Amino acid sequence: HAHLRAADPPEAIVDAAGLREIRLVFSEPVVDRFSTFRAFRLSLPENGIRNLTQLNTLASELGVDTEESAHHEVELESDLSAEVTLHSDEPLPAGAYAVVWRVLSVDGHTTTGFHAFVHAGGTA
Amino acid sequence: HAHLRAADPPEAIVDAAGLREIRLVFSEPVVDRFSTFRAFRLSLPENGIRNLTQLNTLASELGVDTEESAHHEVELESDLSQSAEVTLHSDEPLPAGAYAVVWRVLSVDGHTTTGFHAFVHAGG
Amino acid sequence: DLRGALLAGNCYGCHGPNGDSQGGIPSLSGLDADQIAETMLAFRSGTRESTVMQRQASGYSEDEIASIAQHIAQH
Amino acid sequence: AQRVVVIGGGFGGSTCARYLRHFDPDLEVTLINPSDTYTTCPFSNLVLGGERDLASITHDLSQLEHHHGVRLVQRWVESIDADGHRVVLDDGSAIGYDRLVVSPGIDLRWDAVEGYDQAAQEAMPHAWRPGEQTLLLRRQLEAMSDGGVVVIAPPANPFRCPPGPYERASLIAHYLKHHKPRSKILILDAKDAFAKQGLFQTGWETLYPGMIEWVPGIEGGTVERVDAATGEVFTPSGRYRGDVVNLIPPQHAGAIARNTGLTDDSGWCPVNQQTFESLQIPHIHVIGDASIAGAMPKAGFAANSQAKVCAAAVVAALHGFDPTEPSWSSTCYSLVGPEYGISVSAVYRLDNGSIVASEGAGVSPGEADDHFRQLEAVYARGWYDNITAEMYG
Ligand SMILES: *Cc1cc2c(cc1C)nc1c(=O)[nH]c(=O)nc-1n2C[C@H](O)[C@H](O)[C@H](O)COP(=O)(O)OP(=O)(O)OC[C@H]1O[C@@H](n2cnc3c(N)ncnc32)[C@H](O)[C@@H]1O
Ligand code: HEC
Ligand SMILES: [Cu+2]
Repeated sequence: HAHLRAADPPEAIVDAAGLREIRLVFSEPVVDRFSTFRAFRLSLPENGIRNLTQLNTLASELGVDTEESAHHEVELESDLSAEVTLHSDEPLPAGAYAVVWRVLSVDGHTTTGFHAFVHAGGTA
Repeated sequence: HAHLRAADPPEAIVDAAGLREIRLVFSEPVVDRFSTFRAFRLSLPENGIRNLTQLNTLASELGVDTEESAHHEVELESDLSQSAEVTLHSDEPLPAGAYAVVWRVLSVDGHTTTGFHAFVHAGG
Repeated sequence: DLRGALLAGNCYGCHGPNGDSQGGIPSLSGLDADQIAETMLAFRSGTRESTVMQRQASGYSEDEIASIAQHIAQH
Repeated sequence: AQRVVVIGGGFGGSTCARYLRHFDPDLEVTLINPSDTYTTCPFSNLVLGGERDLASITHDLSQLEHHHGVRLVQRWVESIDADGHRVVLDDGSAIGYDRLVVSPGIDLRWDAVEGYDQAAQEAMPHAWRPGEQTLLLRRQLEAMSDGGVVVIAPPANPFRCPPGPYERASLIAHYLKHHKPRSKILILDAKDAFAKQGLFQTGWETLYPGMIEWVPGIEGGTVERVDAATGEVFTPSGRYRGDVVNLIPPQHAGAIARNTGLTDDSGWCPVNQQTFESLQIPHIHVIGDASIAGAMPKAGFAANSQAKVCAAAVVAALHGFDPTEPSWSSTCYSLVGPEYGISVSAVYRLDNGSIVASEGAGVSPGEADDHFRQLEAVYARGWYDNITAEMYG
């Protein structure tokens, strides 16, 4: 069904100066009305995180059905035909990010997943 | 030989909203008059880094000596005569980024060493 | 003549030494002038669909196709 | 008994040696090559993609002596005595020639991409000469952890096998897709266009969607500097890091051609377009990648093609007859995936003293079905086994 094949920003730590959008690419197209994307800026532990496994651990805590959580959600206007670009008006501030989805293909199958990254600031 | 035994921020990705203080703890005390400390926000590769080994590699091209480089220096104030506990200040807080602290230090044992410490300041 | 040999030599590049294919691409050796010429021209105009034979076949004139045809069957 | 000495046992030389004996079996033909064996750069991408090993693309030259009576010398040619019509070897011995065929292939320009000298090739392999390097790069791809980035940096024209880097991407992708599905490929190109671009990109979209990013020179794709220590490539669009990086530097003619004075300013060898006799040292012929052959790509098929015309021309010159009118063909097959093949193909013809493609030449059709791609894949393996049979059977 609808798996993620590529993401921008990549699953890496990056200098994404004022990142105003996140771009996702799926294996086949994805039905708009029925599919929901949410993005969370991660609140990292006191001790911090030592690697990407731990960031991916920290993101898998989240999900589309998630009400109370440690992390701060971000307002994204979505634009869906297999590439999705989540938009924010405001440029995103520095942070470890998670994007999370429930996504309907045209065969009626649902697929959930996440894509996490670290935006480490920088300037225009 | 004065080696780094501990540091804060530690070697990780951390949310550190207003970071003004970087702390180094060395294995022996260290001579103020003959020790230098510098600090840089690392300008990451376009496609970013994927772990801490890559933070370190990138950080290690710098050192107390370096001149013009890809990276951007953050002016610091040493706070120390002899001490195993070095504390580094900036008036304003630090923007988010990958940072490298590089030193040349005289131990009380008479030996000069150089080294670096790197962390990722995610904001907060 | 060498003229015909050079026109023909390149066919062995894909079709194997003196038309003996190791496989995939068909063999050439067990065919006579007439068959070769008649299908070169067939590939050339489109009549016979090719993956690459028209690209190759179109590179030759009708005269050259006859020389090539002769030389492969003779040899 | 008249003598022809051929330098090199690759696509050009071995084909030349065989055809020389076919065209005049009265010649004392000696072919000189450092080794009893030859590994093909063609199909080495399938080694990188873990479909075969180096043995399966290595061939014995012994057949040339055993069957076609070409004396096979396993030495390096160090020097060419053009006047004394002799060739000096690494062992100090000499071998005399009435006519010399030089087909040495390519060398990598070590002074061209800042950072990339002979020493950089262990960490940042080119693999544009096959064997040791192919092996090094594959071992890198095997050790790379899932989720890593392979960087492929092809050079500006002209270079050996213009689609080759894009098939390399394709097949590395094939290996990544089945073993390391998170992994990414990033092409930092010096050029704003590549061979069979439409075809490769459609192939990538359908076999490896999202795996492969291509950055042209015009968008800051050009490699200005590399750091072999750190897996870092420097470009006008910024610094990039690769977990594996395949740097492919600009190229020139093999040492023997350069050192002997057969090359001109460009680092390639100008040659009579009809006879492939060197426009610089009479009685030496230059074929293959080392030659300047008009329209003809620096490809294995071209070398083999040039070899035939050349054999014919040297027998012409040795028996005091005018050279004949020549014919060539070249076809570069690329495997986008093991069962997805594409081709660029042409017949060649002298036209105003320049080698030129005939009408009809072209790349595979744009809007074709899966069966078509599968067939061209089958035919690629056909070509490979066939052409090597011709050279080494
Ligand atoms: C790197 C590459 C090349 C390639 C390809 C894919 C890759 C990854 N795919 C191809 C394809 O699909 N179709 C095709 O037609 N060509 C393809 N190629 C290109 C092909 O490798 C070259 O264009 C071809 O090798 C050129 O032939 P040439 O005869 O010009 O060069 P060579 O085969 O490397 O042979 C040179 C030999 O001579 C020996 N040598 C060199 N100098 C000396 C001296 N001084 N003394 C003695 N021997 C010498 C070399 O050792 C070598 O064996
Ligand atoms: C002279 C230079 C050449 C002659 C004469 C022929 N060929 Fe080829 N050839 C090639 C392929 C892959 C095929 C299968 C058809 C296709 O898909 O395009 C062929 C087919 C032929 C046939 C028909 C054979 C049959 O048994 O039906 C004939 C008579 C033939 N070819 C003659 C491939 C190539 C190639 C690849 C690089 C070259 C240079 C040539 N052929 C050249 C000649
Ligand atoms: Cu000491």
